[PDB]
Amino acid sequence: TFRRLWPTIAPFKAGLIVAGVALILNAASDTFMLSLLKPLLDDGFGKTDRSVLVWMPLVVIGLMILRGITSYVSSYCISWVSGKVVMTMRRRLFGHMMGMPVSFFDKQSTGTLLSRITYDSEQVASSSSGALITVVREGASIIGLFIMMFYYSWQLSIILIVLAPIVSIAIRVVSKRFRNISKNMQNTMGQVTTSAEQMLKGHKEVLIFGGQEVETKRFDKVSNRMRLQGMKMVSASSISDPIIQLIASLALAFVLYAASFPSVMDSLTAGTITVVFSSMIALMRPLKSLTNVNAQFQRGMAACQTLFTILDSEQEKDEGKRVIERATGDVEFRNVTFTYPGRDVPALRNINLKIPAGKTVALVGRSGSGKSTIASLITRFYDIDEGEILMDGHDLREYTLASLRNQVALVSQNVHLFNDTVANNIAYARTEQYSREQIEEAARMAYAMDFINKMDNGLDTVIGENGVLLSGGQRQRIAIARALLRDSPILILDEATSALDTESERAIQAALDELQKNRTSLVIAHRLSTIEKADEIVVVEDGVIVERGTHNDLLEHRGVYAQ
Amino acid sequence: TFRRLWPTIAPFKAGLIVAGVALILNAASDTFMLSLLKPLLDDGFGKTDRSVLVWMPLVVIGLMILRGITSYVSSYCISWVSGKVVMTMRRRLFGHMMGMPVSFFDKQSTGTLLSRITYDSEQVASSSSGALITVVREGASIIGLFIMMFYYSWQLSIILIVLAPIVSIAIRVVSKRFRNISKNMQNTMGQVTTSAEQMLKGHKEVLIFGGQEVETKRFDKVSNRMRLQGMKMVSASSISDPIIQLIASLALAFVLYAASFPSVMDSLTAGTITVVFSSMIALMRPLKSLTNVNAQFQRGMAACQTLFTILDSEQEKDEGKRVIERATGDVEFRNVTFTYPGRDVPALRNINLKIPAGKTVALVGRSGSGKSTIASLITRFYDIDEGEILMDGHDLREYTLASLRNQVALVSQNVHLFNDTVANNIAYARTEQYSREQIEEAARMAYAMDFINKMDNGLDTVIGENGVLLSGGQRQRIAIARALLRDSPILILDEATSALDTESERAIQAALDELQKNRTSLVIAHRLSTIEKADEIVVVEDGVIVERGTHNDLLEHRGVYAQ
Repeated sequence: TFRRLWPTIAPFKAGLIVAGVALILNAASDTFMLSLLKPLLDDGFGKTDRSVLVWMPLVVIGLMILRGITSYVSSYCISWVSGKVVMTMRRRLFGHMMGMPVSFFDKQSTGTLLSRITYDSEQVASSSSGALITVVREGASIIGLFIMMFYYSWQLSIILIVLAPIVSIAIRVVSKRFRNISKNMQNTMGQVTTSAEQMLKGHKEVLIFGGQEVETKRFDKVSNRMRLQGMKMVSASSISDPIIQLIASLALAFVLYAASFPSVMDSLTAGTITVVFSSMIALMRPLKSLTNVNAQFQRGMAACQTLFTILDSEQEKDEGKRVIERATGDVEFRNVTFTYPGRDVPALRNINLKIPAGKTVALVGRSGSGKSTIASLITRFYDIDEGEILMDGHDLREYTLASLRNQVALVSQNVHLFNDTVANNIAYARTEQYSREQIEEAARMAYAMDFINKMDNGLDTVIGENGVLLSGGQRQRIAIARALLRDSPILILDEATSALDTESERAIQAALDELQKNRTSLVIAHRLSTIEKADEIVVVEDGVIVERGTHNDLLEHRGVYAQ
Repeated sequence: TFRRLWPTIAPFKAGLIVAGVALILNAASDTFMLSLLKPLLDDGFGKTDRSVLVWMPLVVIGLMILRGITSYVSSYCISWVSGKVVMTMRRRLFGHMMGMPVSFFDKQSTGTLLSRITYDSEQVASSSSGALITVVREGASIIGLFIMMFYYSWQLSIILIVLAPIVSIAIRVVSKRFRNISKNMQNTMGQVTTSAEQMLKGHKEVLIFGGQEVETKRFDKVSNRMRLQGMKMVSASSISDPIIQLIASLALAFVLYAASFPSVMDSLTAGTITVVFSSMIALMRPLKSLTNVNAQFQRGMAACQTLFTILDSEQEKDEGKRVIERATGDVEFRNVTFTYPGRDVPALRNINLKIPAGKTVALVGRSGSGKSTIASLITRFYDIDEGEILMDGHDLREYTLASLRNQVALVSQNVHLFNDTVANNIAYARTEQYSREQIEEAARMAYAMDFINKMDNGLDTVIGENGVLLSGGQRQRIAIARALLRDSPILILDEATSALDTESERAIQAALDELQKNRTSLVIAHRLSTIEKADEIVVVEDGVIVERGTHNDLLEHRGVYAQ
């Protein structure tokens, strides 16, 4: 997976290499601080000299200011590659998510989409850089310390080379056994954890049936099991490191025994042995991290693989041919066979529904099925499987999706509002073309200045981020204002307000009449007024046309005509 | 953090003190493993040849065995206190959670409650213990190291004890600047984070207007502002440790310059200076983790304040005094007024309603305004604001709440079955009273035994999560079985299910007719069959009884009676 991530990080190598050289110097400023111990004792408290000891406090600041300056440079210029290999791939994920079919947001992935761009994005540069802060730094501390051992005491360095790899495999095997036991139990605590959710959801039945005592008893039992596995998990966790320390001490003791087993040893000065022993203690942490540097790296790269799954999914079907400036004619349906993806029940049978030019087709307000779904096919939110839809007396498959949707203009109370200025919001992707000269008149005839004027900055104000939070009816009104860039052939109004707010419902009715003077329409009709104002109501229910005819026919065949 | 939580720890202190003595010994096995340097460098490689050095390996395993065993005992017997102050906390929370009214479950908490029962109670004894390991182990390592310095070098130990408070306050102020800078802009990170979320949620209206290009353009700059603030976060985070190391090196250099003078020279051997240099390095970690004690112990108990608020909330109004054995008498609603909690709109104004003895009253959900709310007052899910419900000629406020819920028995499609045996499930809190002789016969004439026989074990099988997974109608039939054994003198049914499943509707209707044989049964009638079989219909919407009389009077005043 790192193979595929490499092109994404490749142009941002300049920060990486500076991180890969400012960390080696961070490994050669911890193995060179220790070397000064040999001058400090052999030449400072052995051969008694002040000249050899007065520059020591100087060089134990220069090395440490180097440690600080290289640590900052590493943590920054590796944060810079962890700011241009997480930001660029965030931008790629967002640019691909916007194009992906809306069916994906229909419970293929519904709430994790933030975590799939924020946290799961961060764990490709907060725990893959942690495998290049450690492979280089702690993997160079080992090399530096071994170079020190060779330069000072080959006699004990050979012994370390014999032993330390054995300590490493010991560390790995005990860590692996602990990890197996830990992740074996993780499913167990998850299973006993969801049990409490199962009780908490049914607070209702728990209250109604005779008592909670039988429920409290079971909760007590599962809590006791929770604890008696949690303590076992901790015992497995906190015993791994003591055994590691003990086996590492076996090396520290075997070297000390080998420091006197022959007469060849014990000829080493105090400085050399103090340096050697200090180095052995400073070899523990890098050995432990170099073995652990396959956990972090593979965690990060598996999370990146899952991000790649999100990124690699099929784009929206972009095979349309004809660019429509205006579908001057009318929309027609023809034998459309559509099913909700992920389901088996067909959503719509063969439909041949005629919507005429310059008029409106209403729909049965409460069909119970296939009411809002039929509005989907004009906007190609979910593409049709078989059967065609005739834009302007021309098939929809022939039309580019952007071109298709430029024509359509949806309105509903559930309309999600953009968050830039009102001037941009009304003319989103059209601000340079449709200037405020149009937007002033649009807000005039929108009947929405009761909140745009009252906002006191309505001509230019941020409309989202919950900045103003116009109510849902006002969202419908400003949706009409959005459509008041006009020339939109199809006008889908969900009309699901169910609330005749004072003059606002009459306002949207008047604006609908204005948008019906020149443009077509296709409305879901719950309100009786629109049903009367409808021109040809092709009522459809249960995936099949049940009745066709204008208001007089619907009065003749009431069906569900009420109130 | 003011005189808090102690009695939940107090009986479980015998495991605590073993953690407070197995950690001091863990402080006295890191400050005593270092002291052995002086024998090694004076009596070992220094003056004396051998025969004392040969003991040093044997005591760098014994001290290390004591290090490992102490660590294991501390990490186990401190988790045992984290397994009798977590388990006790969870049990206290849960036991105070189902007696604590349903009104809390009306989205005062949606799904954070699992946080407050699992994670927010793990993080009381996972970061108060984590701030008691450090304030004892690394609060005794300082004492051990200072004892070592005093015993081995009186001269420069005074210098160190002068600098240490200076290093400590330096650490405190740099950490405070880091805290104030990092957490100042974390809310800015939240702001830029939600900016992607809002525009992702509205996948619609980004694609209908062809605003994908402007969308990516407006996302790119917020991603850039994400990166350019994350860089400042990580630079402020990783600049603290270098400055800390540099100021601590200022100490390591000042002491070394002090070591140069003749006054302290020739009183410190090679071993003495090495041990007081190794100890100086081993004081860095304890000193810098001790100042973070209040950065965990108040990152901790502050979180426990949420649990204490949950546990301090008001209990359910169990002020009833009259215990009811059988409630065969009819029920009265007497000028009852009620509001759904947190809402100014009256959910139910004055109502005077009759539930006759051995008879049924049906409700039709036309407006969907209080159809289900009126059911709740019968079980007193939400208490009555004013007015009375004379149940069997006596008010609910007199009736003890447990008995009150015993008399009633809700049965709706939204019945949350609970994981248990099917027999115990059928006799929830009554498995001792109702034996299998009752269960099998009730299930037989509950018309559910076909489903019980369909899965594996039947009369003793499990009804657990993701197990048998009875359908909606099936679990409704389980609920009628429950009421059948309990013989609930009051019965409530919602019938929110719309589709009448084969081999279920006739069984449901026969069971219902059994349930009005000698029992009162209020019903919410969505089925026309139940409407026609209803005995005394009173139709209630908009908080008051809008229509009266049986289906003949409902034919006189049709409304939606035709449908």
